[PDB]
Amino acid sequence: EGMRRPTPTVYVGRVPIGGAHPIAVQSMTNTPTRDVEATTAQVLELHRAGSEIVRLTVNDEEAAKAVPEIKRRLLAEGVEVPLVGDFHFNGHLLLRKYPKMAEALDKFRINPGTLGRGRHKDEHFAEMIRIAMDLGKPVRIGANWGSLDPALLTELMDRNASRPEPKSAHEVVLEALVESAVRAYEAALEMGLGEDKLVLSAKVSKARDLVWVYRELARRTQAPLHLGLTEAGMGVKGIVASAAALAPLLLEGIGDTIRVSLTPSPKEPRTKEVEVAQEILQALGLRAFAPEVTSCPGCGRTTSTFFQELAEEVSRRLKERLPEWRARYPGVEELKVAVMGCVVNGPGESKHAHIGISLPGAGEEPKAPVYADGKLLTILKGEGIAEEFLRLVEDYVKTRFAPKA
Amino acid sequence: EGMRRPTPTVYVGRVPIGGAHPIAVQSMTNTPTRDVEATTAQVLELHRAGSEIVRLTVNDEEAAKAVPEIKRRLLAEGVEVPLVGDFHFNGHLLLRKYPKMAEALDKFRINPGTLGRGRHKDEHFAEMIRIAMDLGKPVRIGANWGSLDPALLTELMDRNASRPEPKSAHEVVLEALVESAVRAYEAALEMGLGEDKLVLSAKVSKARDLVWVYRELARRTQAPLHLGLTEAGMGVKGIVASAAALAPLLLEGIGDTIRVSLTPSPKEPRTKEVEVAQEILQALGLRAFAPEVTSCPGCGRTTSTFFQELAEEVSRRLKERLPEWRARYPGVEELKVAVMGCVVNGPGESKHAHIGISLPGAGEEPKAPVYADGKLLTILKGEGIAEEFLRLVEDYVKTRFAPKA
Ligand SMILES: C[C@@]1(CO)OP(=O)(O)OP(=O)(O)OC[C@H]1O
Ligand SMILES: C[C@@]1(CO)OP(=O)(O)OP(=O)(O)OC[C@H]1O
Ligand code: SF4
Ligand code: SF4
Ligand SMILES: [Cl-]
Ligand SMILES: [Cl-]
Ligand SMILES: [Cl-]
Ligand SMILES: [Cl-]
Ligand SMILES: [K+]
Ligand SMILES: [K+]
Repeated sequence: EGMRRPTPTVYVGRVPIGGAHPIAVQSMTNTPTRDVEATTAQVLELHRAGSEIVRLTVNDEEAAKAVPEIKRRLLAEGVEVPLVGDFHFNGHLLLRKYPKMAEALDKFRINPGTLGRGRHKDEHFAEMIRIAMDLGKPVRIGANWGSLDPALLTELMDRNASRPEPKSAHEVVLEALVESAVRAYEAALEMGLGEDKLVLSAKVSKARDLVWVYRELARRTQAPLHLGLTEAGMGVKGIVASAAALAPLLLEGIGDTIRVSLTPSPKEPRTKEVEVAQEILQALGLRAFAPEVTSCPGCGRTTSTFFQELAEEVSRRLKERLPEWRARYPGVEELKVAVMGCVVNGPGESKHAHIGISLPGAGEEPKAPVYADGKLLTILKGEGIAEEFLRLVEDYVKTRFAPKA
Repeated sequence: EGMRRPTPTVYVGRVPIGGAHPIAVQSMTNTPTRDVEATTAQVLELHRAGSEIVRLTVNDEEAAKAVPEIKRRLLAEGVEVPLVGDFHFNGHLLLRKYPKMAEALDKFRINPGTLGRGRHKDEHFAEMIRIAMDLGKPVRIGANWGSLDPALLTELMDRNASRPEPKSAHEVVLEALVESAVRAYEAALEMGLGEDKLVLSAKVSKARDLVWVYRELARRTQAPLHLGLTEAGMGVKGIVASAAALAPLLLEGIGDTIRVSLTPSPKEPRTKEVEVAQEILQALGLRAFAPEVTSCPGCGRTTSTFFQELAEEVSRRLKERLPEWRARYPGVEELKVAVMGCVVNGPGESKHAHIGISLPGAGEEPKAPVYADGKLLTILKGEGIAEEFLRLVEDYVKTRFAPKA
């Protein structure tokens, strides 16, 4: 905001993807697809966490047979989340053999590096595109440098070698990835697949490379782009790498749906990737999913236990109130609340939030000004400052986000 | 890498900051500075975690008296980490009254919005600059939009109003922040402070604004820049916002030292901010601090418990081996290890790492190829695949990062 790269709109089920539409969050299950109970449950969990589209692997016949049942069960729950089928090597076979699965999916993902080789590859690709066209389904053509077509790389390495100034092998691999996606995009369009039925991706695992790749894809094609840093890994590394890779592109207006490719720790839920995706988009002002807290790090000017506990309590309370607030108070997802440690940046940061509190740091009288809408609202003192503040936030929301219209 | 914005070199103690030098990680204590034992311990903890420079608040007389003792104790431990003193409102008084503190610090931080007002402000600023010059200390002039000089904003709001096409109030606040830093920079230089003694910052709490601000600062000044998203907040939000704000600038070559402004949860250590800072710089290929793991998210094609546990074990083992490895094997900090869930992207991603393993996913024979230096090394099978792989990684490191020269 802004400006978005303009693109045609591609509907993935009821969710529109493209330049005129909010950037969508999506995620992918990790249960065996043949396990209908486990996969249905996880799709629900991911959707409830904020995944607007959910992808599942459709890797073998047993998975393919399961898809119509999963979709049936989701619909029985009144949940219309679009499902993307992830196909590799035998997608043409499964789509051919299981038309009920083909119809149940809301989008097909093809990888131009896992279609086979030679004219087998061309025919496999054409069959899947033909099936999509016949059913009116959209397709993501998704290249990944982990599965890059070796024949194409060879072609480009030779082209490069003849150049007056040849590029490194690494630059050529990135070129080939882009070329793999662009050639398949152009082929699909030439076969009759609509511009309203084509999404592209070309993922790599390092941020700097990803920025290069998606700038090229954005320039060379008109399609909405599925953006993600592939194989981002574990823990803080996976979170940081993902945000670092996506933000430069998103700030330039590139990307129409995102997925965060975290490796879960055994103890953490699959939904973490959805939480990260939401935070990336909200950090950049591109979506508003829920209220957020701006808080200083705290330093020697404030008492650490009190301040850290206050900031945590405020974050926890906003999370708890949200289901009620969403129902009563349109627009509350945009709420910004500040919790600040001392007079140095307290009042100023608080006056930039919708409502904020500045605690007394060292050398200050034990009172805590509260600011709302850019000016002083009141001053709190004594015990229970946390609870008094949260009541003020509650009152603030009731008034600022009152419905009607 | 690249290209860095060129800047003169500013030494903060023994650490050089500037375009010719690696981007430094720093952090700030949150213990009361007057508490010598607590603050000395935390500086050590932050330095041991990777903080190359450490800042502490010097907020009152009791803090000021403590600084020489903290520095003495650090030196007794053989630890030469540079200390930055953070001054607000009374910095001129503390530096005047406690020359031993002024000498003990390796850098002074001034905030042009916490100097006072009117010609008092000018004189306070001049006194601190004069003290730095006399002691040969460098200075960070650090503006923060949480403490923006109201007189300057008023000046610019009037300038804006007279324009043919006035900007929003928000754009003007950002303009004023930049102007506050630039005017103080130019004043300091005019007083005789060397270009080798001046670092600048101008922090705001939203990523998109920060990118704007630092692009302006980079254009209008020649100083090395201390880059950070101020008041980033808690949890995943704080991590993501910080990475999203910094990466666009770092990829453009802007920024010579960084600090990540996380609010700690009560149960998490202050060192988390250092871990995040390291991951941002390493994600962008600007520093190498330690080996890292590239791993897929896992999906229905692989068994989740086995794969997630393997990837975790590998990450844990690299962390455990690092102290030994650093001593024996120069350059090992650059090691990239892949752990992949199935044949779709396993081999290709693994061939982009120094060494990687591709597990058997569904429909594959129960064996696991290992790749090193871009080609197949061997194939593992049976129980104990994790341990066999880690021995191969150990052997790989011994050979690829052998010393000598
Ligand atoms: C499932 C895979 C298969 O190509 O999907 P992509 O969209 O290429 O990338 P990502 O979302 O990182 O998931 C892992 C990949 O293996
Ligand atoms: C300590 C403060 C004081 O201005 O320092 P800055 O460098 O402005 O910003 P940050 O590093 O986010 O720390 C919090 C600020 O209050
Ligand atoms: S606002 Fe005050 S307490 Fe918070 S980090 Fe800044 S100086 Fe320290
Ligand atoms: S590499 Fe295989 S197991 Fe890992 S996410 Fe990709 S398809 Fe799934
Ligand atoms: Cl997805
Ligand atoms: Cl999981
Ligand atoms: Cl710092
Ligand atoms: Cl802490
Ligand atoms: K898990
Ligand atoms: K803590």
